[PDB]
Amino acid sequence: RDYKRKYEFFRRKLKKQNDIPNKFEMKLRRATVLEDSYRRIMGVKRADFLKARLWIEFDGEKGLDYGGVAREWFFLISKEMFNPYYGLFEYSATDNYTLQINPNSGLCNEDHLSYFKFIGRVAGMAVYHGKLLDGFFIRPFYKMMLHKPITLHDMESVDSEYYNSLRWILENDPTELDLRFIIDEELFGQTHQHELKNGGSEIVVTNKNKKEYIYLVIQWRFVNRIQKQMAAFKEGFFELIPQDLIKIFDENELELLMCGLGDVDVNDWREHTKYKNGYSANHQVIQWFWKAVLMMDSEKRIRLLQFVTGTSRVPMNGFAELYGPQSFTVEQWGTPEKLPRAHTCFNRLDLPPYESFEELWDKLQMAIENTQG
Amino acid sequence: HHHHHVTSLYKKAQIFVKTLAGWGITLEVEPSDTIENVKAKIQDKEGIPPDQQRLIFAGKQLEDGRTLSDYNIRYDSQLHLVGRL
Repeated sequence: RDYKRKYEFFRRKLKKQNDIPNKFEMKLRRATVLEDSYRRIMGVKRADFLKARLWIEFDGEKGLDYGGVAREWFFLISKEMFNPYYGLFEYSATDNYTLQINPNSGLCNEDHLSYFKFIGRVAGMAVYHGKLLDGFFIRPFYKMMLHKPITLHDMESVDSEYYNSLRWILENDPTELDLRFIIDEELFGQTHQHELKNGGSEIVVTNKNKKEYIYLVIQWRFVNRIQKQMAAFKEGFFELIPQDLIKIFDENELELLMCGLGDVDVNDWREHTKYKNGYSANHQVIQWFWKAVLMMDSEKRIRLLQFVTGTSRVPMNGFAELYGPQSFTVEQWGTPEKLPRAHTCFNRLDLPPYESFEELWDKLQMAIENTQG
Repeated sequence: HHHHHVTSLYKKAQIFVKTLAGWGITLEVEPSDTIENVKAKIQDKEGIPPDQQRLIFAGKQLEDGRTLSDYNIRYDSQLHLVGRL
């Protein structure tokens, strides 16, 4: 709600560069986006160069829509940067789709850290150019970006059964379990113990020292073994975004500031849509409307979303989470000679009852192009 | 993919290799093989270039000159695949 005033102020505070070329050129191959994007971007000693309008061209393709090609790049690179295959990132657990910095990333790749900085730069780029990365990260990540403490609570959303194991210890006598100040870890088939403090293998966990046990296990689960990587990331990110400017957002907002989906799911959109003045899900005009939305590309879909809601922010989770609280609505207004109009105030599209699918497609597309002016 | 499977049916004629992603392919080979050509076997099954791989058995990063027997790998020896950078 205040995010609108915040994001406005944020962008207003984001200074334009006056000493830098008109476009940032990128000449990439889809087959090797990571390599190609990495070399180019980590070549640039001045971060400011990356604030130029992104001019990206894949596999020789000439003269495509600049802001639409960016959209693709941010998606494809995000797909590659965050692929756990590489061991920079990894899934929070098995049967989890969220992501976290892999502590053993340096074992995987010796130059992990410059790749982390790179990802930070690419993430800060996304922000700077009002675009988004395609990533489900754990709240801890966003906390660590604000230098905010990690807690036992934070483990629940990540791993409930493991959180419960620690919660149990908080509320019950651990003497039963003959534990030590060690955590065992498996990496590349081998297993390893890790002492949580000096000589932790010799230290029994008891009622007198369990609150210390819990604390230390959290730092080890989330903070201690990813400082170098997260630092690198933060360095790259803040090369493009001032840290003072990021300070006004919290951990929830900061996921909405930089993460989100690069296409609006249509089933989700259709699921959370209301109709007024004769229209209805199985009405002919509504059938044609969704046919259009379905047969758009992501770029046309996002331009439509902006036309009607006034934003391009795809949250993840739901269209239910769309704030009073107002969901998407489609009302009958006017005649076929009138183009359709929107009310970002009410998240409402006023759609005349058209003769055909193609009429609706054209009249709507023009109305959107009329707001591009 | 489909091709890898179909080609095997006509061969005149089991180990596992896991990734940090969750999935892990299973290859068929004889321990005479080096590291270099096994990367190709992965090129075939999943479409990953031989350059773009690191192979690790017993938590030790594997060498091109040596063979599978030289790195004491056996039937159902779990291997580990992580991308090069």
